[PDB]
Amino acid sequence: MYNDSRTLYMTQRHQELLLAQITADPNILLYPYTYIFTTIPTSMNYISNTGQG
Amino acid sequence: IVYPDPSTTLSQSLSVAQVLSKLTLPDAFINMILSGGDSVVMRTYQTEADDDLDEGIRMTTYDQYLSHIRERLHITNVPDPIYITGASTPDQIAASVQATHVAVVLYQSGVINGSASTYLRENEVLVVMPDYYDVVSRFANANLQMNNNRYHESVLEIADIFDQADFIQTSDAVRQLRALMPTLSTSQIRHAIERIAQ
Amino acid sequence: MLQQPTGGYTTLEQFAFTIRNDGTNATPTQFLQLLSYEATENELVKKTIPTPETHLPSARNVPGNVYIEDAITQALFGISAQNVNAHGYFSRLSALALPNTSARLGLDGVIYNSETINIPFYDPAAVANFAATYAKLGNASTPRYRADMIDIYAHVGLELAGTDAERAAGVMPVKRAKFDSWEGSLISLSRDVVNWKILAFLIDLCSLEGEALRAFKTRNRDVFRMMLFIMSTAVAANVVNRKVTKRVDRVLEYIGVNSMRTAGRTATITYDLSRHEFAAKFLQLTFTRWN
Amino acid sequence: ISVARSMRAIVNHNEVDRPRGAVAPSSYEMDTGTLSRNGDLLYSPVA
Amino acid sequence: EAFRWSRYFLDELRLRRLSVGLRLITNPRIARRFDGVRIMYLTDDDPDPD
Amino acid sequence: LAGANTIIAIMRLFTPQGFLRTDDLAIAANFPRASRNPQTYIPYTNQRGTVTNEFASRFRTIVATLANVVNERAVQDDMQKATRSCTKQWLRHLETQFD
Repeated sequence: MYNDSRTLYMTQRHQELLLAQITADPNILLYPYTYIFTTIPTSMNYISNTGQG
Repeated sequence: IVYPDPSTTLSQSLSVAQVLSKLTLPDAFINMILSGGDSVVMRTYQTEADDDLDEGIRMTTYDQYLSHIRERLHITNVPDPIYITGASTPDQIAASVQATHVAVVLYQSGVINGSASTYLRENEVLVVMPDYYDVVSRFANANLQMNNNRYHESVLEIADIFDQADFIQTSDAVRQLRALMPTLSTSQIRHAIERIAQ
Repeated sequence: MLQQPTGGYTTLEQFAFTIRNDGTNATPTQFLQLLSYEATENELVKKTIPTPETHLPSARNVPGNVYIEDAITQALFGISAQNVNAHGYFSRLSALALPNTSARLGLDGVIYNSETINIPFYDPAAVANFAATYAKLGNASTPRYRADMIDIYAHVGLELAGTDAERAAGVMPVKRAKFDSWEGSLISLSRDVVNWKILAFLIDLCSLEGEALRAFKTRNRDVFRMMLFIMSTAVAANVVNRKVTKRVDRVLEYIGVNSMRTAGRTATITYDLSRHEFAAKFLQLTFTRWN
Repeated sequence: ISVARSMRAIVNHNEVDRPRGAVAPSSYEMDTGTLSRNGDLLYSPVA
Repeated sequence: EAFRWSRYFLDELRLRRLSVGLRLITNPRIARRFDGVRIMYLTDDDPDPD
Repeated sequence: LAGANTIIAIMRLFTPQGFLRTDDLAIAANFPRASRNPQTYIPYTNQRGTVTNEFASRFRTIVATLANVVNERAVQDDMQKATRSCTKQWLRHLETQFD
């Protein structure tokens, strides 16, 4: 994405929300160049707080 | 209200612009037939049972590399060449040269294996060494011609390694042309872009 | 007054597309074997291609006769610098699209108003379908009509450099293609592929039927992968040539991904802004017919 | 030496045909090829 | 765009004329200077070409 | 050096040039030498390439790294900022005269 930096990277279910609304109303403009990726994936959890004490 | 004519100011521009082009015209031409390539003094180590005057195990200093190869490798935007280091794979040199466009690799620390050492012979990838006191402490070998007690030292070219369709004039017909002149200085080439004026 | 036996004008020795290289003259098939490529990890995925618009431009009344064929090639693979061409007599084509017209399309690449004496021309019936598809190329620079000069190129790279193992899935890894060269190279193939008689090909695509279309696409999927390669180096970002010991390679930066300005400058063929709209209008129109 | 030598000795011999070392014009100094649209100067088909 | 390469500061059209001129300067018939001359005594004459 | 690589750097711009040679045209003709072995410095070789001249390029490297020492010295009161800029018109002019 560093070398590319021109397409917005939606994440499967993130892309479907546009598909659910594009059929709800035809004739509406969206960014044409799109990439869909499922591989995130998963890992460790971490922990923190920014409070006092 | 008076409105000035466009023709009188438009004529001044095309005149000052035409003078500039024919001004530096002869200057840029000699700097094109030349600029083909030069210098970079490297030595090729003749390995094996002395069955060659040119083997392929060549190397230069980190000093010579800092004033000839480094500047040009920044005009053409490339990732710098990877370090051999030691225990490196005989394809890591290949993996680097792919995106580098020019055969070159940096330094040697812990003596490399005789699998990567062979690779450097055919591809002509030159290894820049920070030191020059001794070299065969950093190669594992079958023991032939290695013992530092000579290597036929000559000169390289910027005309060979580093070819770009533009900026380095690479036509061998003119490489043949360039290999004839009686070794120009800075004053010889200056009077050359001077006689061509009048 | 040549005719086609449903073999098509391409099943003929009258006009055949051959590149010259290697000290002798060779067919496109022999050339492409030299193009070897790797991967650089930016996934170039196949999008959908939007259908063209039916409206045909009007061939504004014109006396004399223009070389309709000339411009088709003189824009796509034109080597010598071509200036703005968004304007021009580029749609006289549509004057062949109507049923009974007298205007005929000769061999060599001209469009006569009236068939004249001693001039061999394509068959008046099969040149009709070629027009009802390509005369549509007249409006190539009309705003609200022009194609998109980005996504089609994804389609292009999956063609000349896509191993079938990939196209059957619709996705492939961006490639960097390098073959072995000689002197002029890239510029030499252009001065060469220009004079090819492109009309002798395109006519066949819109006529020949399923029997002789499956067989046509099999013998000519290479004449297409030739005028598609040159058309591609007019886009690639770099042309830097790697060096072996005595050998020279013409690494091409990123085939199939479209930038906006030529890597060639001096080394290869070059496009212009007015031509970027044109190549997208051709590449889009032709793919639906082919694929 | 003598590389720029198109042809030689333009006289016919006393009794025999060809006067020894006699060169005939090259078959290319006498060929007009039509120009291409992009290309400029090319020879004849030969076949 | 223009600040990418220099083109040796030469013109675009004038750079293409260089390509055709670089063929004239290397033709086998124009190179008329010769190197090396072997000295030997064999006094016997026919004029010849070479 | 331990904690001043910044100084042990420019403290290398005094490095000797060329090669040392064992003069033979004196020992072969039996000229009296007060040293056991006849030796000398050269002291800067000659031209090796076509248009390189490494001796001129070595000086160019000195000018390059010696410029940063001047183009870093954080000064105050302005009058040195006046001479801090007009010194490169002497620092670069001199290197062109050298070539």
